[PDB]
Amino acid sequence: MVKYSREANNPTKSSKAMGRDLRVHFKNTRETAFAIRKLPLGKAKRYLEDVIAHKQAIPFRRYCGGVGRTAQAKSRHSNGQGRWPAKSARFILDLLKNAESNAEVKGLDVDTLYVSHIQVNQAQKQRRRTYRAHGRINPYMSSPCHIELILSEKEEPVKKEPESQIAARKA
RNA sequence: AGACCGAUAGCGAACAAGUACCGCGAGGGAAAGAUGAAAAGGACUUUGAAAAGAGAGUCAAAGAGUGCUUGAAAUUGCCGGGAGGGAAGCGGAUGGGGGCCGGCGCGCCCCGGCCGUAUGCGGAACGGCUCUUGCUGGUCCGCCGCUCGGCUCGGGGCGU
RNA sequence: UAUAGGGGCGAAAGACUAAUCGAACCAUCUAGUAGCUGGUUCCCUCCGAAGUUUCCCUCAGGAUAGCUGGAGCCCCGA
RNA sequence: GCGCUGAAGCGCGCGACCCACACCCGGCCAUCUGGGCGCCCCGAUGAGUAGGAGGGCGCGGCGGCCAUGCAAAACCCGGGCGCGAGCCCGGGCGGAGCGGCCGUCGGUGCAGAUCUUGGUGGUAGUAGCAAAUAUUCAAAUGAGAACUUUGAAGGCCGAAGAGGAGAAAGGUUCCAUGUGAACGGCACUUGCACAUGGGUAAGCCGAUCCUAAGGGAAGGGGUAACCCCG
RNA sequence: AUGAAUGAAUUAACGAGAUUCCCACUGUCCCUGUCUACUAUCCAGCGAAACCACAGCCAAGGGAACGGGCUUGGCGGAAUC
RNA sequence: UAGCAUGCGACGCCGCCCGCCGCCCGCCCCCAGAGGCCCGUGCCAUUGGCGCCGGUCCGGCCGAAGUGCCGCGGUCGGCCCAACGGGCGGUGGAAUCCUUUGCAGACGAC
Repeated sequence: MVKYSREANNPTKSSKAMGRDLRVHFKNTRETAFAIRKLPLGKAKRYLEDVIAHKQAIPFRRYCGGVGRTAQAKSRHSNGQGRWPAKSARFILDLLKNAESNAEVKGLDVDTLYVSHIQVNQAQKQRRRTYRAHGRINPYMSSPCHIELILSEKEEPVKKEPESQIAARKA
């Protein structure tokens, strides 16, 4: 959550974080959401720390065009495209760090949960242009991007407690 | 002043406008309005690479929070419904299922309740007509007397 | 630092006169003018075309009938 | 098309079937026949570009009549009517204006015009950021360091593919300190980005004085005059 | 359809002028190879335009006589580099 | 040479499976030049005394897979759910990555 996109949940159960108008590749930064995506805080961090490291790639389900492929897909099995876009990843890390912290302040459990909701939208595009040969003028602009992160005290443990009707086992 | 225009319109110009900007120069020349009743214009605390974020506070309203009334379209994300990795297309039409949703009395009898006209009183719009004028014919109300009855909202039974 | 627009300058190519030259650029006349191309925005009804003929510096147009259609007025025709 | 062959070919006869919006039949819309009480009914014909002729819908401001409004207009979603142009309602939003009838006005209706303007998607996380081979190892500082700064190592520049002094031109770009939204086609702690301060000192350098193609001031005269020769 | 200052002929020197021959030489060629460099490719970062009424299989046929799409036939597991 | 996406076989088979069954919830809907239950209550449907078919134990023939059938001795049964499934429940027995490389190689793959 912030002054809002799809929040939907409860304040007690969840924590909220947002990035605003970051200038990063929009297409790389969405995907970064798709892959994580239902997941813990600490594992996400480990996954992203891995991403920069080039340990784990972030699935490029949309976005094709010549991406570098199939080094591994890992989770997504195989699947050809993948890169490890470090800058968008670093920005998701500060977002997870905001969210984690907010969760902590709230008194949210160290155990507490997974990423209920992440979206990514193209905030705007910053304007800009560079001059070209033959007297012609071509825009080079940057895309601002907003990312919303919803942390929720239902998801990690909702999925343990109505894991019910045959269920629990690990436990 | 106005059957003018109302922010792509009206002047080029509602504002910092012949401004910003272009051309050696003559000359050319935009885009540019609106928080709120009141600044009450976001303390205090946590966090953070930065901004920002979280939580809270003000107000009828903050998706009223600063190019801040409303907030379409074109578009993006997430998500919901329909569908799906073996069968062919002007993307509709036509038929069918699924998905979604708004809408929802009569006849008779007994009890309770209320009132009554005809005639005498007492007040009054009317009428056919005549049309100077006049004659017969209204209706309801106010409310007592004298006979002699009905209605309506509900309840209970029966038959339709 | 001269020479300025049918003028200049040219060892003359129609070369060159601020990215513009078989006549610079600017602003104006000016909303030129186009028998040519394009476009011209709400519903319905009754009837429903012409692509032919003469004239015309006339044939990518005009013109005048021919073909149409409405609105009124009247009561034959194969 | 598969594709048949004493036929699913061909011909001569034949029987039954199929098949349109045609034709019939049922119910209904215009015009016309007309009829009958502002309204009802009988039957016929009835595609349509250019297009004539006629009835109607919607816009905006005006007047007379007639309302609506503390929850109006607008928007979004659906419900109802109307062939229909279009009318109407319900929910949410919005948070102040809005209609209807008649009679008028008219910057009065778009999908289009290599239409204008604005916004926005795909193109795409794609092209470019490639020829002097130029940095590398330690370290400083910093929230952050491949590109800021120190040292070492290694090169490159040579009439200046990167030395010194200057003309024009720029126009404060210089120095210092502090930053980092934008720039630098990337990072940035850096900078010729941003902000604030500060610096240029002439008797003996140059301007300045002179005069050179010429700009010419000065008759007279063309030219209204601008303007031009002398 | 040559021809004399619309110049004729002729001609040494000169020429990034037009044509031809020889020697020298050689990868132009027989006939291609290996190799360097920078690209390419992949990674982080930065990040564009043209263009876009249109879904987007082939063989035939048809049609304003040059079909990605009608018509009949035949094929196609998507997506991605 | 290519070729299981002709919608194939075989071999080898494994943080909890699955072999055999109680109880319930969805989809299609015979062989064959003619043939295919003895005494009862009860409108029904339920429900009770008591030769020919249907799962079965154990095995063979087309079968060479998928796939089926048919018999010597007996047992649970008669005169809903086959081909699929979807569970509440009882009893019972691996690979990608990684790291270093290549016979391989633009990435991925091998």
